[PDB]
Amino acid sequence: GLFGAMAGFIEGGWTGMIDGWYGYHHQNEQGSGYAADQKSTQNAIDGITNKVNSIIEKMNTQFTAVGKEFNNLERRIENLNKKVDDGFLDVWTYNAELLVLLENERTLDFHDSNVRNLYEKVKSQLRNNAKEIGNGCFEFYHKCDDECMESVKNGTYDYP
Amino acid sequence: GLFGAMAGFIEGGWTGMIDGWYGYHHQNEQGSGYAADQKSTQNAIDGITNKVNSIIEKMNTQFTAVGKEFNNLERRIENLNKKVDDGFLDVWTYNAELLVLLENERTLDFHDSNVRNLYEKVKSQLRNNAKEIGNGCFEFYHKCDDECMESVKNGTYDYP
Amino acid sequence: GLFGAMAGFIEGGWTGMIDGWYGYHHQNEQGSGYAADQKSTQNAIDGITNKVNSIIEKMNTQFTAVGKEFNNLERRIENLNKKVDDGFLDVWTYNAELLVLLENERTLDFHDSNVRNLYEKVKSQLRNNAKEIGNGCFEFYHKCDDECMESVKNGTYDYP
Amino acid sequence: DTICIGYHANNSTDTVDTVLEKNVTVTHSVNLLEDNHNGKLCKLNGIAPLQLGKCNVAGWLLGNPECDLLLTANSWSYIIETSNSENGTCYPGEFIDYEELREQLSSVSSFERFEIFPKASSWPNHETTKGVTAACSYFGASSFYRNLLWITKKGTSYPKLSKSYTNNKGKEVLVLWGVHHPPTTSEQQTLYQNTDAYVSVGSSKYNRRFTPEIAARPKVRGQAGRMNYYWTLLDQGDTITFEATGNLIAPWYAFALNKGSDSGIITSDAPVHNCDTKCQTPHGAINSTLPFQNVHPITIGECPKYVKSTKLRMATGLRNIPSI
Amino acid sequence: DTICIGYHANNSTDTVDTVLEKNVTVTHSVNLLEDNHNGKLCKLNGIAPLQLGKCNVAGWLLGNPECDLLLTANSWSYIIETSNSENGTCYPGEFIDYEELREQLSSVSSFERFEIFPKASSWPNHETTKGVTAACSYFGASSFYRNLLWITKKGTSYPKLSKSYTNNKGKEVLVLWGVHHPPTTSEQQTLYQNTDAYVSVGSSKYNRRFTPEIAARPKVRGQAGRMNYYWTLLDQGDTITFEATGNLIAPWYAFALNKGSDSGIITSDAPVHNCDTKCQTPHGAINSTLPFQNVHPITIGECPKYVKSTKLRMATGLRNIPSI
Amino acid sequence: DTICIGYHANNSTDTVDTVLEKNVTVTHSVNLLEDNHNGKLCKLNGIAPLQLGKCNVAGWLLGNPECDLLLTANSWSYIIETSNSENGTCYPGEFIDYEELREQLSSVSSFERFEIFPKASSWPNHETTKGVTAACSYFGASSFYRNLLWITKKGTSYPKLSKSYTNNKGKEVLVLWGVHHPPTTSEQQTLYQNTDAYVSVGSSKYNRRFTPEIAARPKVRGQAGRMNYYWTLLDQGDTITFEATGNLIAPWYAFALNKGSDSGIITSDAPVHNCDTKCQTPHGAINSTLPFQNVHPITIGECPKYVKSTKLRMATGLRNIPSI
Ligand SMILES: CC(=O)N[C@@H]1[C@@H](O[C@@H]2O[C@H](CO)[C@H](O)[C@H](O[C@]3(C(=O)O)C[C@H](O)[C@@H](NC(C)=O)[C@H]([C@H](O)[C@H](O)CO)O3)[C@H]2O)[C@H](O)[C@@H](CO)O[C@H]1O
Ligand SMILES: CC(=O)N[C@@H]1[C@@H](O[C@@H]2O[C@H](CO)[C@H](O)[C@H](O[C@]3(C(=O)O)C[C@H](O)[C@@H](NC(C)=O)[C@H]([C@H](O)[C@H](O)CO)O3)[C@H]2O)[C@H](O)[C@@H](CO)O[C@H]1O
Ligand SMILES: CC(=O)N[C@@H]1[C@@H](O[C@@H]2O[C@H](CO)[C@H](O)[C@H](O[C@]3(C(=O)O)C[C@H](O)[C@@H](NC(C)=O)[C@H]([C@H](O)[C@H](O)CO)O3)[C@H]2O)[C@H](O)[C@@H](CO)O[C@H]1O
Ligand SMILES: *[C@H]1O[C@H](CO)[C@@H](O[C@H]2O[C@H](CO)[C@@H](O)[C@H](O)[C@H]2NC(C)=O)[C@H](O)[C@H]1NC(C)=O
Ligand SMILES: *[C@H]1O[C@H](CO)[C@@H](O[C@H]2O[C@H](CO)[C@@H](O)[C@H](O)[C@H]2NC(C)=O)[C@H](O)[C@H]1NC(C)=O
Ligand SMILES: *[C@H]1O[C@H](CO)[C@@H](O[C@H]2O[C@H](CO)[C@@H](O)[C@H](O)[C@H]2NC(C)=O)[C@H](O)[C@H]1NC(C)=O
Ligand SMILES: *[C@@H]1O[C@H](CO)[C@@H](O)[C@H](O)[C@H]1NC(C)=O
Ligand SMILES: *[C@@H]1O[C@H](CO)[C@@H](O)[C@H](O)[C@H]1NC(C)=O
Ligand SMILES: *[C@@H]1O[C@H](CO)[C@@H](O)[C@H](O)[C@H]1NC(C)=O
Ligand SMILES: *[C@@H]1O[C@H](CO)[C@@H](O)[C@H](O)[C@H]1NC(C)=O
Ligand SMILES: *[C@@H]1O[C@H](CO)[C@@H](O)[C@H](O)[C@H]1NC(C)=O
Ligand SMILES: *[C@@H]1O[C@H](CO)[C@@H](O)[C@H](O)[C@H]1NC(C)=O
Repeated sequence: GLFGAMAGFIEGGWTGMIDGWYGYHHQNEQGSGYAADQKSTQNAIDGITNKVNSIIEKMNTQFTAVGKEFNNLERRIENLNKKVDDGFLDVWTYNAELLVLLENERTLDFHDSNVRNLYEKVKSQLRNNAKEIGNGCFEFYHKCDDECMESVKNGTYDYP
Repeated sequence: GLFGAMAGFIEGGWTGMIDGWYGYHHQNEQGSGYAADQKSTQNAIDGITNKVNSIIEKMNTQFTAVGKEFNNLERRIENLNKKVDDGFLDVWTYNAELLVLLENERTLDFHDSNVRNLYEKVKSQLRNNAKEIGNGCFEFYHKCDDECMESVKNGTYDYP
Repeated sequence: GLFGAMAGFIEGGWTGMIDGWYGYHHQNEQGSGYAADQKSTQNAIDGITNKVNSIIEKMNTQFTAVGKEFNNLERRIENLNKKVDDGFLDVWTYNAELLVLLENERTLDFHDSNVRNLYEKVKSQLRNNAKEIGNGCFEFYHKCDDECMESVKNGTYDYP
Repeated sequence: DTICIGYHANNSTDTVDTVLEKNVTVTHSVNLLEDNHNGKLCKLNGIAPLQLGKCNVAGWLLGNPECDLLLTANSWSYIIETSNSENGTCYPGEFIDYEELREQLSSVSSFERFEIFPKASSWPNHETTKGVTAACSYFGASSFYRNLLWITKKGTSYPKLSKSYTNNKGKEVLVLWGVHHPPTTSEQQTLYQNTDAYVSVGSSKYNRRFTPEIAARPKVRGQAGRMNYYWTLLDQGDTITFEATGNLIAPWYAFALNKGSDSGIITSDAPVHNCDTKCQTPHGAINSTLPFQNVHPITIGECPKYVKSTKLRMATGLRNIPSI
Repeated sequence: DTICIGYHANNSTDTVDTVLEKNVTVTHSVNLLEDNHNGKLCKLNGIAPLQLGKCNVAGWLLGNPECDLLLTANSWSYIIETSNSENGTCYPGEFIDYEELREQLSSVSSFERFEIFPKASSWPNHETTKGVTAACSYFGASSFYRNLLWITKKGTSYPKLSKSYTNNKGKEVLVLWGVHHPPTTSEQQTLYQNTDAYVSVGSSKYNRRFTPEIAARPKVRGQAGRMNYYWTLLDQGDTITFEATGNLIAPWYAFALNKGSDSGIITSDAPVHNCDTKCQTPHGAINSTLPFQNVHPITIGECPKYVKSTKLRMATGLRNIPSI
Repeated sequence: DTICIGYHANNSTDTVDTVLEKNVTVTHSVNLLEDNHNGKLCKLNGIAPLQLGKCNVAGWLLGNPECDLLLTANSWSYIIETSNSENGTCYPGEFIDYEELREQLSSVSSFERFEIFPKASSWPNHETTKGVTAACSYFGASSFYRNLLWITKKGTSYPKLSKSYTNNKGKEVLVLWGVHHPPTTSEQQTLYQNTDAYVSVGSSKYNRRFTPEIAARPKVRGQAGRMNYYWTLLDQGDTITFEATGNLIAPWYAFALNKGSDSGIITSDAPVHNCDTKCQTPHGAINSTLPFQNVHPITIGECPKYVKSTKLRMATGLRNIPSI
């Protein structure tokens, strides 16, 4: 996306990873599997949660009754009332419409950014002890058993 | 910019490249020239196109006649009508004004992001078979004829 | 943040650096200290300055008197007037509220982006003549006296 | 040995739109557009509405014969007229400031109907038994409104009447009345004798003095005559005074109402059920959780802002790109 | 051998503004601010407007002598007054609910001018040939409106007149009339005999009954007298009835109009040409393609929202940094 | 030897909110919400306001006895009523189009009070010394408004009066007057003889003709009588004419005002001081620098848009993460 991870250098997602939004998939001589990075997932959750809440909760509303009722000799103020309604009903339409369009773009980018920062987080630890296969993967130049795999996940990977 | 490519690590643009927004300029023993990366250019086109359309098309408009006509003893509702007009005429002014300011920023960043992802796309393929001259260029440690140059452009560059 | 520098790979800030927003802290055999990168700081200042000004100055205002005064037999147009006031007073509330929320996010990201581009700026120059300690620091594989330290700051670092 | 950092994907087909691309399939979304109702007229904040059915506001308050069930009317948060609300001013005329009264009585807290000027008692020296019209027919028989009383001439003498009511109800009192307008200057006498008759309503906040406006005019639903209906809210402790040499359709029953705020009049044929809601529309109640709604421009309560859109889905998860 | 990835640049000097920096030169931009018109009054959606020129709305409808060309008026989508629209109520008085009538007649579909009460025919026993004034002078000669008829006293007798028209036009009918108000109680008789004269208009939707309001007052464009103009829309099948002992400026011609919606009255001296438009302003037509406009706050149709800005240029291409 | 690129941090505790996280401590912020005033009623753009104190608009203009200090009133940009503004129409009645006059006189540039119809001079053959009431008591003694004059019957004869004023002030003139309405038809004579009295005001822009509306009604602050107050703005060169057989509360003093635009009426008990402001509210003046304000929905001038929020702090610096 804006950060080139989703549908970017890491094209396609994992049906397999079912415990989070972003995460990993290791493969060593012991076996394989998916594991969502719990922190970045939890955080992204909290933020999007907070974002939705804001968009919803920031909406103020006064108790009111829109309709008005004017007679055949109050056409002018009827049209005025009409102007006010179509007026606000046109403001909120352009807003709701764009607010979503613009925010959706943001949210997608947010996720993309999160994936790229996670990728970059690992690529950091490993460094030379792994080769980058431009598909979102790293191939350890060494043996990395499950304790080792866990190591890199919880950010405690050794001498790089 | 926000991604440091435009007027960043790749300061200045190419008058020469006339078939796209982002692209390349190779220089080997056979000759030189500019060539816009067709995909990223086409996509950016589509998105900006879609963005403009949205900003324009999302604008709803009811058939209406603003003016009202009140007599010397309807000053209050005249002022009310005035309040409504200046009211909406003040909302759309702050919006149109900021919507553009904020969106323009976005669009520029979008392009900048596109350039950086293209740069990063190449820097990926080449890797060790080229040295990065911090100006948006790569100097192959080997000979790269036109087939080779094409190779890296269509993303099919060999053993890195 | 969105760029992973603040509270990211460069967790925590410097109370010590008191002459700017982004900058450096060198440590060689001659002594140590903080020094804000003057350009990126000045620029960020200008932009945020310009951003605030825009948000403030783009606000148009017609000289007006909100209140209206209607009698017990003008309840309908009184309610209409009420509708208009609560109407605009509800639009500006949702806007002011979100405009800030959304812009604040942007500003933070802006700074984060600035830090990451500065980091990346250095990491560029040094390259092999320094090792990256994933905490926003570089450890020169060589001796870098004050002239050398200055060198990398004013972007004129030698043979990498 | 290898490790890959990637992202989630599922069988979601929800799609959202972005400034750059239309219809993007995402793993998880959220709707911000209320577009469904319960097709029921609910209670707006604890208190139920007032149904009028075949009757309309003017008919209800005036005492039209077809509105007998509305004689108990109590409390209510908003009024409901239907596509059948047609029994109103059975006797032709103009209801002064009708829309205004309609709006001011949309929401009432306390509302009692009392007999301000008792028929059998007041109006001595005046005829109070012939005041009936075929326009306001009750079960074939000729009748008249139940809150107003048509005072006519006593034999061959209609003397000056002058009665007054003073509000000691400890709350506003809606006083409704009427002034009758014969078509001829001949009828003006056969009914109220005095050709130069008049009617006058006094209060520490009212002073208009009417006279009959005889004029030839088309017969409406029966009569060529006309009756203008008037109303006024008599403050606590104030005293309204009526006096007239003819043409007065005197108040019989008035209402000791107690309004606090104001809502409105929903007009729909949707069923009224014992449900509740913060937002009510003509098609049914809306949910006030989301920030926008497209169920109806006309609403009552704390409602989502009405918008012309049909889809405002916000992305929460990421781009959905499965396929294993 | 080297390859560089870079970006486009050209000779563009378009500049846009961003939250961070003002006036940024970009390769390609798009304008979202309509700020130019065609200085012409066009047709609003197929149908052309109605020009009044020297006449104004009141003058056109009343039948002022200077508005002879407006006697054909047909169809129209919006009305156009000019800075010369001054021939209106040549005879002083007040045009009741004028603004209201102006707005209600902004857009008409069908509109025929017929003779509701034929001069030579109706009004027997009454003078219908002296009803002329120097205030409404037609080519030096004293004249009067062409749709109204000034009925005066027959010799030394002005008896009660009572004529009625019933709308069988299969569409609304605009009925305009007037009530004359002499300055003296002496003129009230020299013209309508009966000092206690009156006028009354009946309908199944109208019942006001006027009386002349004699009072000393300043002479306006000629007379110290005054004429209030009244109007009303007579529904299909309804019957309006006029009757008066004097002071009535009876309807002569009425209009069988057919309005659907409502637009407004543009007031400008811009040339009317056979162009079309979805949005029309006083300075000329606007283009309804962009979302905003600064041509004029007052518009008619589906128009771009009016804004105080002068520049809303949106970037589409990138920062322009050439120099080879 | 090492170098690190990092970011600023300080002792700031300012917090802002972002779409993703609430209360984020930043190094430097900016407030965009005006939420404090100077609890003073200042001058709105150079010109000071008009204080009425114990008097209210109707009382000030009519000439109520308790408003002697307001007889100098000059210039002003907006009017100020207080919670004590109660001395108004000391004599019961209805002030026609009061709200309207209030709004139209909110901002005046030039305003002179002159004697349009001098008491001792005009009104010959009429009583001009008994026109006093206990309702408008000045220091225990019975008085009356100072700008109006209560003309009564001369001995046992109240002949037709007919005086007229022509505006040669070179600017509008506010002409206020009244029509008295006795409760009885007995008082109508004991005061103005002629039972069928009337009053008529003529102008090239006014022609209503009143008659007294006698009717029994509750005594208010003293009298059972009633006085309707009327006003009108007489254009330059126009001539207003009064004539009446009784019941006229003739103009004594009028005002040669000169209004340009319109502001409003602030109603507060805040102290008026010699400060200035572009935006004024009931609680005090606001600062028009920021784009939003929550001091008060009701304001006058070029004010920040009123919002329900309590905190609109914008981040300018970065996330504050100190600790060395
Ligand atoms: C069969 C038929 O149509 N009736 C004929 C009689 O017509 C009468 O005409 C008068 C008009 O002068 C009224 O409309 C009469 O109707 C009532 C009504 O409202 O129903 C009768 C009511 O009793 C009367 N109310 C009163 C005051 O008691 C009411 C009022 O008078 C008017 O509303 C006042 O405006 O009128 C209607 O019956 C006709 O008079 C008779 C001649 O012998 O022939 C009948 O066939
Ligand atoms: C030279 C001159 O000014 N004329 C003198 C006569 O003045 C007459 O004064 C009366 C007022 O009583 C009218 O204004 C006369 O004007 C007309 C008018 O409107 O033009 C004449 C019309 O014919 C008449 N319309 C009718 C009813 O037929 C019209 C109406 O009467 C009024 O509008 C009703 O309000 O008035 C005007 O000519 C003066 O009477 C005469 C004395 O001998 O001397 C003339 O010089
Ligand atoms: C002690 C007491 O209450 N007074 C008794 C007299 O009452 C009089 O009743 C009349 C009503 O007919 C008026 O209200 C009298 O009050 C005034 C007033 O306004 O104060 C007196 C004014 O002088 C008079 N103004 C004029 C025209 O000069 C005013 C007007 O008449 C009315 O406002 C017109 O509507 O009324 C009030 O004093 C009572 O008449 C007397 C019998 O002998 O006994 C008194 O005790
Ligand atoms: C109240 O309203 C009803 C209609 O809603 C009146 O009845 C009308 O409808 C009849 C058919 O149902 C038609 O024949 C008439 O147009 C009309 N009156 C008749 C003859 O029934 C009904 O009369 C009204 N009743 C009262 C007292 O208001
Ligand atoms: C209609 O309007 C015109 C003006 O628009 C009237 O003429 C006026 O203008 C004259 C100069 O052109 C001035 O002398 C007058 O103020 C006035 N009347 C005269 C004397 O021409 C014209 O009279 C009006 N005609 C009708 C019948 O309405
Ligand atoms: C003007 O207003 C004052 C009150 O604001 C009038 O006085 C009233 O208040 C009195 C107590 O202060 C009460 O006793 C009364 O309700 C009332 N009148 C009396 C008896 O003082 C005052 O009379 C008014 N004066 C004028 C001429 O308008
Ligand atoms: C989608 O997948 C979930 C996973 O458990 C399953 O529960 C659900 O039935 C599926 N529905 C669809 C859209 O096929
Ligand atoms: C998405 O595809 C197109 C828009 O490009 C539209 O016609 C279609 O109805 C949309 N369908 C969805 C996902 O609602
Ligand atoms: C800009 O360059 C284009 C390139 O062909 C040329 O057509 C045009 O005339 C030039 N115009 C300007 C702005 O000089
Ligand atoms: C751009 O430069 C300044 C704003 O900083 C302004 O005065 C000038 O008019 C602008 N010119 C353009 C590109 O419109
Ligand atoms: C914050 O630090 C500055 C640094 O000089 C100092 O001036 C100020 O007093 C301090 N205030 C607080 C918030 O402790
Ligand atoms: C911040 O913390 C919470 C919001 O999560 C709130 O209750 C508290 O009042 C806020 N305090 C500040 C910084 O205003």
